Amino acid sequence: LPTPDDLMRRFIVKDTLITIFRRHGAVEAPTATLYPKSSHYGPNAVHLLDRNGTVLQLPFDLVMGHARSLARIASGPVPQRAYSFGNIFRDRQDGGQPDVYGEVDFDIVTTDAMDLAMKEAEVIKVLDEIIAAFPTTSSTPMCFQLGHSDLLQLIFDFCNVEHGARQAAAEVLSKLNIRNFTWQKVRSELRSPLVGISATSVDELQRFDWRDTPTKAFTKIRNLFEGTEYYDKVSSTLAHLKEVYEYSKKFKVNTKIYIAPLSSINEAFFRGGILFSCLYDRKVMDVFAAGGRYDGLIKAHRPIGSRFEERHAVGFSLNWEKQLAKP
Repeated sequence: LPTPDDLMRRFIVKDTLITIFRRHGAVEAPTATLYPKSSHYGPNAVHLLDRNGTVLQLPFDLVMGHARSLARIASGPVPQRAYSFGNIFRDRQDGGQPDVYGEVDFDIVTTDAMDLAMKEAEVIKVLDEIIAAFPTTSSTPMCFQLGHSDLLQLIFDFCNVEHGARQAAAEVLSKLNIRNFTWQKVRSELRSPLVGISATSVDELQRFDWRDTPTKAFTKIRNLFEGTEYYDKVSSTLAHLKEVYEYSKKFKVNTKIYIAPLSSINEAFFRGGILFSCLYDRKVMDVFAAGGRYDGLIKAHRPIGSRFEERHAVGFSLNWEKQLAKP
């Protein structure tokens, strides 16, 4: 049972987020609700609170709130820089709050392919401004952790992890070093018959369980791949990450930026583009927000025999009610 102050604080937090988005040139896009699938292979629906009340059926593996953005992109044109409030449906009898849209999705959607890294850096800068605006995040140490879906897939190739086991492996690795989910628990879950990754493959993956500043991390990844076919296959990804880092320096991002090669949050959604998480940089880490580039999904689930204007999107999703209005 909340106090009136709790509701007022939630309102004020929402207004502050809206203000930060305004002052960065973004505009509001339709509010959306994600209705989860009822069977494993059944679709996930998204309801947009737009002119038509459009409902879109999404693939069975898109169970994460950021899927709402894909729905918007599938429904029609979207603004270049947009934010949209949303939630995931939970039954009222099971503690759902249907009139609280406690999540927000921020996305930059372009039609040109020439400045993808720049747009990703811009999204990171927006996240930097968000953390700067709130006492919960501005007084405690925070960090950004960057990776790339191509880098993760190449690591899986190097460690001889068979496909069809990589989704479960990415889901497990998305928990690494978060809320005391140490590498020992990661290994125990990866070797379990549910995931069934071999002991040698896990031992090889352990060589990528670290984070570092970009230059050192790039040399480390190269040295790990030296003498194998993956040394050359990785260059383009590393160059892209370097470009993102340089643009982030140009945009004067204050939060520290690490390269974490095993970054995996929502990798299925962001295949194959940059992945980034904004975390509380503490003894026990926790995730503040996550995002990445999801051109691949946009291209794959476009509305087939008709030619389409290729559209690129990078963005993040943040459970702002959980992180900013509960304290």
